[PDB]
Amino acid sequence: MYVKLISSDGHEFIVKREHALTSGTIKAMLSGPGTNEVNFREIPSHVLSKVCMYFTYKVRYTNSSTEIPEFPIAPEIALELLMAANFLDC
Amino acid sequence: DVFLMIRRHKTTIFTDAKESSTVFELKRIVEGILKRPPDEQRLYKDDQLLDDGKTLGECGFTSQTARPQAPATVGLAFLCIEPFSSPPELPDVMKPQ
Amino acid sequence: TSLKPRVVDFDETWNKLLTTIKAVVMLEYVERATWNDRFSDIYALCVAYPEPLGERLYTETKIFLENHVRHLHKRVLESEEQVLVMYHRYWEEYSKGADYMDCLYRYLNTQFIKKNPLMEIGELALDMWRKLMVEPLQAILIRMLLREIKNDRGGEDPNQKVIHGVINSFVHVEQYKKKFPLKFYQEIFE
Amino acid sequence: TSLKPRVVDFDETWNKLLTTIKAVVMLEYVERATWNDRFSDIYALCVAYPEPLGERLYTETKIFLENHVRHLHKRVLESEEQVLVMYHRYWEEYSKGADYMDCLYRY
Repeated sequence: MYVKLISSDGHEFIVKREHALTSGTIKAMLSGPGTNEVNFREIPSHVLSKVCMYFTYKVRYTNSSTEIPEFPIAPEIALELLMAANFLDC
Repeated sequence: DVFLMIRRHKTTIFTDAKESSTVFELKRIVEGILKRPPDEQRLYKDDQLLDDGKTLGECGFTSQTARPQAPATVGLAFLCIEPFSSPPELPDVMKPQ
Repeated sequence: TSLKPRVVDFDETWNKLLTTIKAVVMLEYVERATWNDRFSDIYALCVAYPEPLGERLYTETKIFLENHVRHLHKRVLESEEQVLVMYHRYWEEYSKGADYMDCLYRYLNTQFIKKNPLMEIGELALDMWRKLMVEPLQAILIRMLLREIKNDRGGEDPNQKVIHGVINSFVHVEQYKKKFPLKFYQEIFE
Repeated sequence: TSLKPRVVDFDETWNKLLTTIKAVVMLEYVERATWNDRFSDIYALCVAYPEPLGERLYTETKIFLENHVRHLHKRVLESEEQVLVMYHRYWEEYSKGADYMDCLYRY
């Protein structure tokens, strides 16, 4: 039910499987060979924390009938997170 | 609803505990993935200890404080939480070089 | 390191990726940490500086695929009177490996293949299987299928998994052909 | 340094300006180097980063001059029968002080 993700800095981020399936390539991370272990040698801890927060933002606000607030992607963590968003297909 | 993160010095536990549930439910959630009894380990919001029977709603975990965009952070002790490796700073542009 | 484009040497990363691709196609075993490393490398190869190496990666993955299917087709040729029973298990292993290959090459399949002709990595495996192994031996592998199903009415029943695992093999090798979901299977076997 | 904008603390720079601004009024002697450096100090305050301290400089100068003229008012009103003499003695100093501050604070 829960999956754990490893940053390039050694940090571990544990999120539910249904939240982590938002990313296109995390589904392939959980597929193939066989709590599941997922490691990124490029992704640091801050951008992966931002992606993990985006998972909870996406699943909670999925098909909502209200005005969905915009995800606060801070200006300093913008391009490193944009690269992560492309790679993760998030 | 309340969305918050639970960190033990290298980790981060993303939960969806409602305002009705108290500390005991989050202890069970942590036990479901870290296999640690609530008697062994206790959580630490900032530098303050939460009573088990005390609901998180009056512990400062309001909805407007713990949205899923920026979930609230609580420290887990079995603190010394390692920083998130903050991204490199940007030039201030208007700063005179 | 980070996710930025770098000047990566294509030969060494290709040699690193070949072992995992070989371990995937025959469905032996892959280390999950090594699998994550292969994802981290399949991303970096597609966005390599100065020129992206996705084209070279695709045109060498197809070479690995064609020589693998050629080797397995020689294995089929040397296995007389056991082409169908071995064909079933080899096709099941190859189909699972092709699905895991589509998962393996996800970034190349959504940022370079869709940009362009070229075919999806998962769909290239099945297409190469049917256009390089089935084509030389399409007649032999079907005469036994018709004989077995005719013998079932005649009394000699065939094995369930041997005959049912190939009637759907022709179905799966045309999944990418959305305009012909079952046309090939009907015309060549039914 | 250079005359580009830079971050300066208003307290130290205003304290440096105060010993000269209380000397240009009620005329005293200030060195040529000091009087030429106060111009750069005024420029730095009016052109600082992030926020130009022009409003702060204006308010502090206004408060200082208000305190100075009310101090002169006390020193004249305390001395009776010589209100005219003290008034003119302080006025011949303060008019030149104002005309010198209009040059020091030209930026």
